[PDB]
Amino acid sequence: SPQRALCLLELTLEHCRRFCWSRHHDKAISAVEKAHSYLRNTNLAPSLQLCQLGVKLLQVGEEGPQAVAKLLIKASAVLSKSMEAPSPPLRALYESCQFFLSGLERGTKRRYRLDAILSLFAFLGGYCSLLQQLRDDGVYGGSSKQQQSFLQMYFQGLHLYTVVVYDFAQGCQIVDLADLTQLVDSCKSTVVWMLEALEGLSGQELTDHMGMTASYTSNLAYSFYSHKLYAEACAISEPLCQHLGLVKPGTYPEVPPEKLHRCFRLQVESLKKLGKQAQGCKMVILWLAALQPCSPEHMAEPVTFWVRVKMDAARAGDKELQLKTLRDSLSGWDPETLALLLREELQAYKAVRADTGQERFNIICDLLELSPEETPAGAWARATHLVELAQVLCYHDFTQQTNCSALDAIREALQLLDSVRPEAQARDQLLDDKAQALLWLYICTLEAKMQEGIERDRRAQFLYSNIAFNLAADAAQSKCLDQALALWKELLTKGQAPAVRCLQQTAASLQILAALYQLVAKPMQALEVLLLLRIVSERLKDHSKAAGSSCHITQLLLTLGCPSYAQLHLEEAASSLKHLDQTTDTYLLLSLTCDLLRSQLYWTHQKVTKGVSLLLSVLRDPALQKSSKAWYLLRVQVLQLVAAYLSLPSNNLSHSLWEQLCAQGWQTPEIALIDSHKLLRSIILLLMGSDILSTQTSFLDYGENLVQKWQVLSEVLSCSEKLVCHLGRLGSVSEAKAFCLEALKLTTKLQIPRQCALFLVLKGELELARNDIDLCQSDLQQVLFLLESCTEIPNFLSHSPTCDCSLCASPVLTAVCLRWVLVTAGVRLAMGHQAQGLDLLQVVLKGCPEAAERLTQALQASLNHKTPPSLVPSLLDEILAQAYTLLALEGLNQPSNESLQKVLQSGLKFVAARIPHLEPWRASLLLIWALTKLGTTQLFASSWGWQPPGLSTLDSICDSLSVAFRGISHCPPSGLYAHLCRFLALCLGHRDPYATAFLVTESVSITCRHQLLTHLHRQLSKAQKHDVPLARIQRLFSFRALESGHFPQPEKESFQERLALIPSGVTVCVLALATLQPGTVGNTLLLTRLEKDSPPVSVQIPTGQNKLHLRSVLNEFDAIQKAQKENSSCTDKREWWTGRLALDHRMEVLIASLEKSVLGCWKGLLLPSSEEPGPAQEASRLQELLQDCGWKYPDRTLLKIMLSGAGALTPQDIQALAYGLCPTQPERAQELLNEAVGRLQGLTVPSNSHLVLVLDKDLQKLPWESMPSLQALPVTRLPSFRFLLSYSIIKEYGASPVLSQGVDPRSTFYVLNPHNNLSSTEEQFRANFSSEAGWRGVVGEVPRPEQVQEALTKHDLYIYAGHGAGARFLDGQAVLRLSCRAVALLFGSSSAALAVHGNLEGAGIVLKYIMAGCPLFLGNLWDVTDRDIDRYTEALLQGWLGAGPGAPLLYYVNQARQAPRLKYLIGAAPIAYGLPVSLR
Amino acid sequence: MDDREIMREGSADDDMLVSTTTSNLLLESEQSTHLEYE
Ligand SMILES: [Zn+2]
Repeated sequence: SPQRALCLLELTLEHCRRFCWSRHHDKAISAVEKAHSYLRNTNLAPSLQLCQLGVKLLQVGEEGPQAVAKLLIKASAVLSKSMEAPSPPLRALYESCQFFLSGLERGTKRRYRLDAILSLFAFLGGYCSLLQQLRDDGVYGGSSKQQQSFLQMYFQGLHLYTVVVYDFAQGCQIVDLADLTQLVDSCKSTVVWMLEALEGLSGQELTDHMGMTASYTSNLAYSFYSHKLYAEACAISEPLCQHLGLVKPGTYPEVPPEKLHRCFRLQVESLKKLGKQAQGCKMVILWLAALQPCSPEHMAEPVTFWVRVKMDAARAGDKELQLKTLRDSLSGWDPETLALLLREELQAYKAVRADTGQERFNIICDLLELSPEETPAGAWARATHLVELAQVLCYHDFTQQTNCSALDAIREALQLLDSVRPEAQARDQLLDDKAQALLWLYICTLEAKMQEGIERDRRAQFLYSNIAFNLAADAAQSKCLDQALALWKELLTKGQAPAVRCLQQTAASLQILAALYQLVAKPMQALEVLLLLRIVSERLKDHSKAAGSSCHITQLLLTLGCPSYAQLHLEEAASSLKHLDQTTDTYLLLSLTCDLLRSQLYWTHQKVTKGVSLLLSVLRDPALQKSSKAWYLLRVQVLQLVAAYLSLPSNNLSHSLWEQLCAQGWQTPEIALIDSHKLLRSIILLLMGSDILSTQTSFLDYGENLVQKWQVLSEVLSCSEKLVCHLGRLGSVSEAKAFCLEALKLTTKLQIPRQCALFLVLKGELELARNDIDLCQSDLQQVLFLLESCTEIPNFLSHSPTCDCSLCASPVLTAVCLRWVLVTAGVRLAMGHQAQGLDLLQVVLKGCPEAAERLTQALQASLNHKTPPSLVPSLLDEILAQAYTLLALEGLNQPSNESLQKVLQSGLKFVAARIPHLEPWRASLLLIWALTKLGTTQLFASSWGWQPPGLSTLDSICDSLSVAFRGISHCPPSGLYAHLCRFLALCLGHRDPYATAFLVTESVSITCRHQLLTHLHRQLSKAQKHDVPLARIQRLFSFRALESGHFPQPEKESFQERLALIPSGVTVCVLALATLQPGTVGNTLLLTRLEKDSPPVSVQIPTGQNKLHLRSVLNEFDAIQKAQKENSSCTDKREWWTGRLALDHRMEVLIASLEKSVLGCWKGLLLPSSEEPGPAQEASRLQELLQDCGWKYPDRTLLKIMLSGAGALTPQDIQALAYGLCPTQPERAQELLNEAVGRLQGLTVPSNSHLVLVLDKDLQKLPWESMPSLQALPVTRLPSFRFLLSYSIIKEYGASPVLSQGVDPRSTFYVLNPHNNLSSTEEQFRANFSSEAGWRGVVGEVPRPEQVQEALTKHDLYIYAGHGAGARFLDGQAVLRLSCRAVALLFGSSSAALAVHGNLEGAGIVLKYIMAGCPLFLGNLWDVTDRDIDRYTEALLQGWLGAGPGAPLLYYVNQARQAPRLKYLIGAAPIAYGLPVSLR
Repeated sequence: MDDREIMREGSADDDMLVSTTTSNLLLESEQSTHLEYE
């Protein structure tokens, strides 16, 4: 019937509805069979039967794919048969809808095979054909609702296809190959049909349809993109975007920007990766065209894509694609829109971490041609583009192409900006633009100044340049930064968010400005800039930048000396880290930086154990070694913190943690500081080139480098300051001077007057340490000129305590002023002007607390905290401590002032409040307190057995000195350590023989110990980059290789360990001068005899009582040297020789005076001990009888040593010994001693015995070896007893061939008459030298440094017979870097002499030779004349080389002293350094 | 009655740190480079 089919369809629909719950459609399937009987042929009926089978399957829900495939195949066949026939009934559509609903229920299974997908595709194609036929019918168009519903069903069908294809893609492994590879063809088909359908729809319907269609196409592309079949993913996605873009702008008004963004994003990504860039860029153009009628923030992403494809095309060698810009492709767009797109391309290009100079230059050129100048907005835009051009020409050379310098471009931009009258809305953008222009004006002027400095150095290859700083530029140039800061403060401090285009640029410019402020030594303005950066980062929600800014604030605050504010900002930094992805390098870097800052805070807050744990965790972290410049800077800061922890005394940390920290590779702070400087220099080489630091690449300005360049310059200046101060405090004035000079060169290159002044003041202090008043005063006057130049008897000491001037508002300038006053006071005190020096020191004392208060107020004003800093910042405390130390020493000079006496207690209280940060000054003040308590026989007499013929004061003095010693012993200053050690040795006496011997030994050559430790670190690092003996030597010379305990137990154990390593046959005698006033020369001689298997013997000889005292001997030696210099001026030969003979007689009397009136009977302590058993038995018997005579500290070893030289003990010596040791019954002791000597007559002195002389910086000058008793003994000098142990260690491993095998006489290199000045010397030695077998050398020419290096490293003997020691051919540093194998016979004036400048330890090239491992070094103590030294050289060479194999060099050194006519002026000059050496 | 002998000169101290060898630090590595939705 007409409606029978409709009734059957409705019954089947109700049946399917029941089957959804009750499966009642089985009886209805029977009814459908009955209908097919009634209606024999009906396509709708067959479709209903197939849908009933599908409904049974959906009741099963999920089953074998075969059943679903069969049902879908039957449905497809029925649909094809129905559609092919002319029967487009709506009943077929109803049956198809029922089947689709059943499949949707089956869609909950979400399981379909490729065949199932294809069958669903065929069914959907048939349904789409039926729907198109229905839409063609006028019924669909007649009712808008009908067409809308038809469309709804049509898109619902392909939506199900989407869901199926999308799920199919997810549920697929890598094995799935052709599956999606084919599904993609039908995917293209669906996209084509969907696009075809969109035709005609208008209004809200159109907007929705493009939206949905874009949604599913994006879904399929997402999955297809994932499958890595980009080609397939493109094929599908092309036509949709082609339609979306080539339509007239505005046809699609409401289609969401991000929805289009997805489809285009997938294609461009696929287009980019597939390796064809061209139509990828064209797709970006089409992407921009599609979104052309919209806001630019969406266009931002398309722009980034353009740059990526173009950057990759430039990388891939393509240059044609590199050239094309958006102007060449987007012709027609309103200039405004085009200009905004060009601004976005420039910003995306700035984001790139590569070289993009011309790319940005091209964009700036197009932008400048595009903007009309005559209009005001055009002038403002031209100003901005000129700022961009200023940057590009500021770091690239395109001047020929543009015919304008960066300075001219930026000045024209500034002129254009200052004429802008802005709207009320665009006032903030003008503020930002002007700030950028001012900042880049400063940057370009600074770059021009740097290039001028580089060319100036390259031409004239510098105290004149220091005063050659133009002030006009200093004030005017710095004003640019102050004005930029004012503008940014105005922009950002307001509550409303800034209305600027790029707040990211504002943040980057703020980072650059902060870096510049820290370089120009203006740190408080850097703090302000960093606070603004945190406001910008919080607006941008960039937690990385907020955390970094807070970390920088914490670092700067700790540098300024405020721990509490730094703690607040450290917790602020920690909070921002929580908002960050933990797998990012940024997160790791900022977390490690935060841990470093907590470690530093714990160090400042005396929580040393926790801080050490944190620092160790940071050091052991594998991520610290990542190869990035930020990681390198973090390592620099880590090294500075390691130096900070190594400066703490031993009691602050347990032994285990000390070993754990030292095991990381650095034992002393200076080592860590030197490594930080080296790392900083390497970073500078990476960022820029060597030109900034040396004299002889391209700088990649990708934003990061910009800020890092200035940061590294600031950090290297700060590290240099730390290094100079630390080395100068130690006593290593030469290395400190070298670092100061390098830093001054850098600061003059950059034209920074504040840092120049700082390093000039440091240099002045260093020169004062050397007693060079002239050059110190020159440096100080330069400082005064620079201070008067920056400020707009000096005027800065007249300023009010609450002053707001340039000097008073800047902590750096205040520190420089106070340091200058300190150095001027020192100069005045060294010139004998006591009163003015004391007044200047009082000025420093008053000034430091006022400066601290001013900085406290300024910090609170900058940071806007309510509570004031808990304690005043601690940065001027070192200046105050040094002032206190100097005033206490001056009070030592004047014991009757009654105010300087109170100054000692004031200083002790001040320094005891700040334990352990001012420990060296505490030690100095404690030593001065001990000296005050001391101020004749003196209290030391009770502790010493020989007097020359707690509760007690001595106990309190010893306790104070022990506290000071443990305060400095880990990294001791040379002079203070020597004073403390010798004073403690005097106090301890024979109450602790081993502690006394340890203290005397520890007091000689400390600077050489520091230098050897640094050299060992360098050698270990060199070996590791490219060691067991080196580790042993480092442990031997270490300061921290001690067990835990109370003084002096661990030190005594370490000493006894060192005593066990003494070689047999070697006698070590340490002669030291006990000084009871710093800066003076004592008249007490400390002698220690160290032997193997013998207890150490120590004796004090007070020489102040005798008319011939030690100070007299030194003065006479210096007078003889001065007269020798004066006598050479004489032109009369006879008078010349008369003066020379008188000088020789004076020298002879001086040596006799040494032996007779300085040592006396104790001369035997230097002589060898017999192996015969007589002296031991004599001493054993004598010990008890002498204990009965009144010997307070009976020593069997001392008696045995003195009795071993009984053959020469005169009755005068015996009387002195007896009357000194036994003062109650002296004559009985004398009788016993005389009898003992009588029974000990006829002793043989041991033959194979050697003496090592360790002398003080003052006693080393004297010719000890030429004493009458030592003329028949083998004597050498060593810097220290640890050097003897190091020689033994080296000898065990066979690293000293000459000390192990001997000297090969045929391996010799000579340098004779190098300057062609000494003709008599050459004629005498030329033939003899040239005639020798295997002898090679340079005559008449200057040797090349390689020649001398090969002489020292490859030969066994090196003979220098010219002027001086040849420090010009090979300087000491070059000798240090070599391994010294040869025996250095340097016959020249003052070759083995050590230059004592002030209270500094002796310096000379002999020390470098010995630390390089020289077996023996022969040289002259003073200046000699050519002919007599020629006689000595000839005699020595003939005797040693003619003696035969196995001949000791020292024997013929001693024998050759008789050769010169002037026996005691020329023959006493040569001395030997090292160990005895023989021939092979 | 002998002639005058020339005094040998003891010259002298630059102590320049130099050591510019450096370890040629490794340049920042490429360290170069969302697409997840229904
Ligand atoms: Zn002032």
